[PDB]
Amino acid sequence: SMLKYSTNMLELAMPKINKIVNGTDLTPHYLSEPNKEFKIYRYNNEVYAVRFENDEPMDYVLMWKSHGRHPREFYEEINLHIIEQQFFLKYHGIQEHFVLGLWNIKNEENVYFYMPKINAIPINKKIDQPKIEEFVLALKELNDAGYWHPDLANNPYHISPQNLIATEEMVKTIDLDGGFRYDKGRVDELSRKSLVYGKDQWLYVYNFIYPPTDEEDHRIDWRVPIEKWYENNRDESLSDNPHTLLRFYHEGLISLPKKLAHDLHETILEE
Repeated sequence: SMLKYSTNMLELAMPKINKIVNGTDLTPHYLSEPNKEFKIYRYNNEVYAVRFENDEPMDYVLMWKSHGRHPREFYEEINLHIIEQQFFLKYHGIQEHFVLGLWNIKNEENVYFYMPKINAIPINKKIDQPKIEEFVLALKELNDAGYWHPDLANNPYHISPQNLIATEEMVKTIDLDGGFRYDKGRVDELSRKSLVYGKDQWLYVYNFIYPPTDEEDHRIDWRVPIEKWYENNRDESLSDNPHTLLRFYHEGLISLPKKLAHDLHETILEE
């Protein structure tokens, strides 16, 4: 009985990676036959990417919970980028804040991007503020790396509140059609602008939620001072100019997450 209880706990302590790779193999839906670095499995209604090296499973990441003429290889290269994004986020400790899908390439005549679904509720400013701050800082970490959400805050004048949700543990963002955006090297003005907006995306989300107010308690149109500064500092983001970010903050023109203001000040203190 203590015996039987020790036998149950032992079965449960089996390393999870071994259980995952004996699940349903979904790899042909997302990667082609001769690829040998990743396999994709569904284990107990959850879909995982597993990294391999010489037939041995090395690492795994949980991607989601289950319920225009390009070649298939074009989309498979994107999927390999997304899978590497998942592991990159895991070892930055922020992967759980993002619900990312993949291009389904099973049928060459019906290639489609699966946007994973979730059981979750909309966020609420008063109740969820600690989780909101935690998510916004995770998004800034992603933005700092040069990646951004394609439909959350395209610029200071755009917001998609429906793509933020809360579970009972945390706030996540969803519905990234085609995955993260990033710099592809184009030099037209719109791409130059989008790069700046992508670096500062987290700031737009935060000030949408917690907009600053003036001496009369009216909402400040924080978008105007920011857009004016972008105009006079082309190809420059506030996130890459922390001293300017903090000056806007202390003038009351933008809000910042408490921990970010703390950390930026402590860094400047020690330099």
